[PDB]
Amino acid sequence: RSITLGNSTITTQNVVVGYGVWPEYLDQPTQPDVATCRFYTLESVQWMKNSAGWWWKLPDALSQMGLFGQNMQYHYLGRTGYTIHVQCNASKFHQGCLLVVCVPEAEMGCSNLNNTPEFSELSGGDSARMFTDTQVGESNAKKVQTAVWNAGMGVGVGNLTIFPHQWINLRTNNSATLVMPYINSVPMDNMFRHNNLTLMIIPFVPLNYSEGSSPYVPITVTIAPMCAEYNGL
Amino acid sequence: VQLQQSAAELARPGASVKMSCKASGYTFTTYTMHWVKQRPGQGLEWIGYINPSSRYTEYNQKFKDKTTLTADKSSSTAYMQLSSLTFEDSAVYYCARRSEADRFVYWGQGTLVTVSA
Amino acid sequence: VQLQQSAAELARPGASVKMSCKASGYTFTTYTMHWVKQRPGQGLEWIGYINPSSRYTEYNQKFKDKTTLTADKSSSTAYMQLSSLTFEDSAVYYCARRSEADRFVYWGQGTLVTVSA
Amino acid sequence: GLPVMTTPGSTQFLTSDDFQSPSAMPQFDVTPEMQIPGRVNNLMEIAEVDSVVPVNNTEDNVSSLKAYQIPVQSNSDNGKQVFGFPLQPGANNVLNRTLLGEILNYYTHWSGSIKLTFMFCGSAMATGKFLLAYSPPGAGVPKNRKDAMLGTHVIWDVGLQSSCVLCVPWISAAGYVTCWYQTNIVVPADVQSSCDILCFVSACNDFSVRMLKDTPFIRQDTFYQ
Amino acid sequence: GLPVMTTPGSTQFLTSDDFQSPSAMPQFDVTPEMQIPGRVNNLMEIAEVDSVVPVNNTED
Amino acid sequence: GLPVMTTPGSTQFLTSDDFQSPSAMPQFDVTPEMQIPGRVNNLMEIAEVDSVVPVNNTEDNVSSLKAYQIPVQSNSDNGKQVFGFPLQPGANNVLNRTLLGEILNYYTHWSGSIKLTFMFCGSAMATGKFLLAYSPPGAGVPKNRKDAMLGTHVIWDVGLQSSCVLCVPWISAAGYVTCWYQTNIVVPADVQSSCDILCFVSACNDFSVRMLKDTPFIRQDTFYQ
Amino acid sequence: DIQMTQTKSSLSASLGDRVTISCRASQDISNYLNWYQQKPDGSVKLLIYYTSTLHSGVPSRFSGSGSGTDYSLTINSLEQEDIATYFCQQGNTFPFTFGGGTKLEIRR
Amino acid sequence: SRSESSIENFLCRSACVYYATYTNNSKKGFAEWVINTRQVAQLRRKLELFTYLRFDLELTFVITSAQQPSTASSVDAPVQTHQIMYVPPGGPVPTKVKDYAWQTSTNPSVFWTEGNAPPRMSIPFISIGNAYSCFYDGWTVYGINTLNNMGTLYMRHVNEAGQGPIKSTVRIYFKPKHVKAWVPRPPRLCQYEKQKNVNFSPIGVTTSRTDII
Amino acid sequence: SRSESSIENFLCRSACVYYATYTNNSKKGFAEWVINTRQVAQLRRKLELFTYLRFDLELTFVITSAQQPSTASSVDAPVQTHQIMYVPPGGPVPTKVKDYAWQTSTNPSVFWTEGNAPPRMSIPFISIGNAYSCFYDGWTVYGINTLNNMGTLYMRHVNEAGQGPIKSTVRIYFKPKHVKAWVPRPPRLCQYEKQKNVNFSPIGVTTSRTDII
Repeated sequence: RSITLGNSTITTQNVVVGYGVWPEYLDQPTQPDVATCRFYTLESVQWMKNSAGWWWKLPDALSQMGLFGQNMQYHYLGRTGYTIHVQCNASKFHQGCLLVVCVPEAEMGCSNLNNTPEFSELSGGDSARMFTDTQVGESNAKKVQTAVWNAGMGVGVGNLTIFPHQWINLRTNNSATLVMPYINSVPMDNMFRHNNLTLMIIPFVPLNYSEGSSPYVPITVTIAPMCAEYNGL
Repeated sequence: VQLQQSAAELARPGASVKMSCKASGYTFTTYTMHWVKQRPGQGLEWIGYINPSSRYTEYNQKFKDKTTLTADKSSSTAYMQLSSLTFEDSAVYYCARRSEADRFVYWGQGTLVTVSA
Repeated sequence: VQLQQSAAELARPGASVKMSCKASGYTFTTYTMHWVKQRPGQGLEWIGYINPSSRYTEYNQKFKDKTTLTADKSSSTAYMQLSSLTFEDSAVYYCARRSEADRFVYWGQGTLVTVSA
Repeated sequence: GLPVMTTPGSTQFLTSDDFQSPSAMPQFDVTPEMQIPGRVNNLMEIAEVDSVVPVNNTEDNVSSLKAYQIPVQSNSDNGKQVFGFPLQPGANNVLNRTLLGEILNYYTHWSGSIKLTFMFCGSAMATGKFLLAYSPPGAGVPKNRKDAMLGTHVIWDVGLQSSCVLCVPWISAAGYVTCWYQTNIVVPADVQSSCDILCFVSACNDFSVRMLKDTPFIRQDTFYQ
Repeated sequence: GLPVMTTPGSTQFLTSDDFQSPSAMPQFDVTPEMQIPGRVNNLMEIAEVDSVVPVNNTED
Repeated sequence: GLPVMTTPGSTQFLTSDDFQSPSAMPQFDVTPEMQIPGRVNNLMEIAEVDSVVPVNNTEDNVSSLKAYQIPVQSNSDNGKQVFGFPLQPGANNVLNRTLLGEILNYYTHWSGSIKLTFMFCGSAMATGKFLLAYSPPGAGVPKNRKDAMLGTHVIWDVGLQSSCVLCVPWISAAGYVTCWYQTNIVVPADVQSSCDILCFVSACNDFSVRMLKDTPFIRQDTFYQ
Repeated sequence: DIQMTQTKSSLSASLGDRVTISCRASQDISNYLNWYQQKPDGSVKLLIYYTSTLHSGVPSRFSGSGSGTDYSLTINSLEQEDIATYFCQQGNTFPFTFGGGTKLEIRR
Repeated sequence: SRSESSIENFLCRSACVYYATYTNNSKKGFAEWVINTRQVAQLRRKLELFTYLRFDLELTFVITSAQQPSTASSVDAPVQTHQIMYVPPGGPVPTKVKDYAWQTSTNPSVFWTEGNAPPRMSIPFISIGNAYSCFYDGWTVYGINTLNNMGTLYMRHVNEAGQGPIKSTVRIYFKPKHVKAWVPRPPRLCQYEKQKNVNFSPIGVTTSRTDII
Repeated sequence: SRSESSIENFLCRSACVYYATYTNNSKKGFAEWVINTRQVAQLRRKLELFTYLRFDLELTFVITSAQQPSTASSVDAPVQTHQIMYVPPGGPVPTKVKDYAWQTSTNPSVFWTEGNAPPRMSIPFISIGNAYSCFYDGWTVYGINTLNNMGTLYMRHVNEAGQGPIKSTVRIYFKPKHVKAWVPRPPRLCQYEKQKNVNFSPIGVTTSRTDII
């Protein structure tokens, strides 16, 4: 409890780790260690009754996150691992169930069958793009098809449990933790033209409450980079 | 492996016509079914389609206020209703099955709708 | 992969004509560009060439005192200026691209220059 | 030279042979390998992970996330069925599109067992009981709570634990996995009484698959271009 | 390459030969055997059991 | 005889095979070898020798020996650029026709570093200073002497040594090798003030070349005869 | 939209010769073109589902070509059964637009 | 029954992936196919269970012919020889049948006459990376990744023919070898629409029924 | 990635170096090619990086045919057999198709019928010196050096044909083997003009630009 990293300190109280492997280190590249490893906390989203989902593309959320995000423009290459803490704080009078998946190389699908979605629809900086419970019509030129039962990938949304995941059940559980290694085909990549991870949160059983309780539940995502190293001079 | 439509009809201007396009030979709730209108003077004109697995329809802007494409899973048919007929609404209507995102592989035989008094 | 010349012109005897031969499809400053004159009564006659990478020109002795072959690297063209026209200077002018030291592989379409009053 | 003799089946192309072949690009010196996390050696370890089952198809929930949620409400009748689904394979049953059920469609004969995990996604103040009966092949679907009790069953108390596992063989009547109200749902004040139940499926032991074929779920008329 | 020489009787199909042959379905992993009672190794042990003789044919 | 069986790909001519072949002239007894000086075992040792770079192309010096000479004159401004050239490969840059840059054009992907040696070919009585900045990929070309100072740079005093080396990676913005006046050129009387600077290039470490192809620098329409 | 212009709308030739029907777009449609054939009794079917590849079951007397805006069809040996009406349809933008018809007829 | 579900027993199967015809005298007939597995729907669904693959390649070409109708007067032709040129990624590419890009020394080709065994050839793992990436969330145009580009194949006759037109059709068979697979992935549910991208139209989760009981 | 730049990985590639046709009944049709690498510009630039080379030689011939238009009446011909005669340097040379210089016992030849594998043959390092000299500053006529002369190849039909003219075309593929190279040399900048000598026309040093800054 009450772990710290640099000048940031969170407190916790089981951890599912990657594919059984731990994040480890690799011209001659050197590493940043003091300037980077701290808990970057994205702002909280509100889980209402008519919610559908959220997703964050992972090396895009920390693009404007300060002294890690200023390292993005000075460096052309690099490899990174992550550790994600997701916690929603409801009472013992609310009910629901979330699924917290982390998808490597999650290509999204456009709404028009001939184009490909524009950059402002794939990911916003530290803002959650949110799923929809309808179809996006084909008259939209460059928009991501956000049918939540296909998860934007053309697949069955129940079979998303093959990735590393954790079920947040409000009856029994309170938070989630995910340790994700560096998964890529090349050892160092372009970091402006590649989002090699995607964190989704999908409410399978929707929120319900009685009249008098709070009409929302906030979900707080905390990302901590591990094994951050770059190719440079 | 083929589609079947209804027969040709007749109606007064101001009334409503409803066609059908019964599909057989495949899983009906996989592929989207379309509707194309052939006026005898010009080429074909697109109307719209219906995703049968979700009943989501999307019409061309030239025919938005009139047509209503429905479908039913039991008899594996698909309909189209034309409201507020005018003298320009006398044409031949086909139903297609769009596959591979642009290619209309299977077509119907077409029903002739005429407006008269 | 082809060459383009200017259009046919007209001038008084005593004045000056300047043609062009715009090349496209390759590195212009590698191969030397030539100029051949076809009087309608006889065969072809050689005029000269210009090495574009150094602007070094070398004329046949029959046309030395008149023609001036220039070139420019920007628009990738090549010119020829005919001074002191006479009645014998009415012919068709081609531009070639000598390659493999004797073989004129690519030719132009030819411009007709006439002298009159 | 050396005397040889060509047998029948010599200059033929059997599409499933294992012969040597001359390399098109020798002297190329390909890129050496790399430790990438998550290597797969067999298809059965993709089958042995959980996946949510759409038990609530019901003709209008299939284009929604409501296909997975089994509804629970505090009724007034004494004993009533919650759900029930057979285990007849192929004939559009609910275990078909899952993560295990689409790997078994690449094979002609298979045999093994099934882990069926349930999860009560309701309030933390609620209390109830359920039956989880499994009818073996030969016995009919039980038409009452009482004769469903006399078979193989697990009494699932919700207030004690929130997950109950029922292992069951599956092979290529064939079975039923019905579930019954034992008691009602008792809830305090200012707590909602309409809760949900999810259902996961997996493979418990190793299966036995033979005679690989092609799946019926994907087809094609024209080339994708 | 290696010098070979084809003898007569090379590309022929003699119906009573014993040559190798490529398998149509490899990687199939056939069903292993089983103890079934009553295996036969030779045709003479079918002959060495008794059988009733029709000595009284007599056309009807 | 011996029973053999011909696999597919038998009577074909793949142009990149390594098979035996019968000799046309046996019993010839060829001439034995000889120690000749200067044997080559690899193409990279041709790359690792120096070569003069034409940094002063300038549209009229290419047909001259003036393409190699970088002019230096004692100006009046406080800080001014002498030269500058990018490291973007292929797109008609200055390192293309050199002794290293025409061996790397026979290969599709390559990576390594570059030795850039300069030489002040001026008078022995002259004194000056220069900057030698290297902008890494991502940072722009520096528009001033001051922000070119804050990057990686070498202050080159001419009167102390007449050669300064600046090692730099090169791979297939991409970089700039700009150079700046630090001080003016101080010269005695009866000595000319217009001097020159040459520039050599080499490969420092061993490169890594893969996927050999053909060069674009030589082409043909008709056979040479 | 994109207005596909089949400018002729009436061809005429004999049997055995080479006929070309042309479809001209309004902008670049990037090789997404389809060629359909409507028989006079009403039955419509797909012939060519790109610029140049045939549908399965359609004989090899048909061929297509084109790039950018201008596109073309070719029937090298005209037969009796090929007397029908022809359309072109792009599959690039929304909504789908069809070209005008083109009726064939025997010349003399 | 234990080894039937392994990776090599799943993916090392031969499959027809392309089929094209070409005539000799037309000055438009010569074949062309870029090597990718995204054309046929039954091979694409097996390779898209995994994110990163790494395999050798092995191709076999079944070439036949036909006698297109000539004019008259005693067509008798000798055997035909075909050329199958492989262009490595980043090589010259022909624009006509008669071209200097056929004769280049770094594009390996096979020659084969009619009446023999079909011409197999094998290509190793050719990529700068360490695995072919079936799914690439990023830009190079969205989701393309030119790093897994395996090359291009071109085919033509080499015999000049005078009396009779001959068209020939070639079917290419495709077989992975020594397969390694990483990072499994759920199987596709919707139908495939295009080749390059992963676009779709939304579909139901499963086949429906009337009641939950 | 370390061995791709070696000498054997650089030069041991196959390359088409000659292409000619010949008819049978013409009494002018028979092929002829002197073995040298100075005809094609892409092979010549690789061998001219070094002054002295020493390699084995290996040739392969792709011969096809065609049926030239005859008069009438049921052309049916048997298979054709070709002869490929190699003349060592300092040997007799044919002047017609029917000649006594074909039948000489010291000119090794290969025979080959249509419909088989193409006829490879291999020639060792044949020279009186110790290396082939790509550049020779001197006289024997300037810069010729008859000491590196590898021989000549001649090709003809052996079948006498009566009813139909047949023309045949042969492409020769050229492959060095076990290459040794001495005394490296800068690569050529100007274009090649002639075959025998090293003559040129002067060209700029590089592609130009607008400013030095």
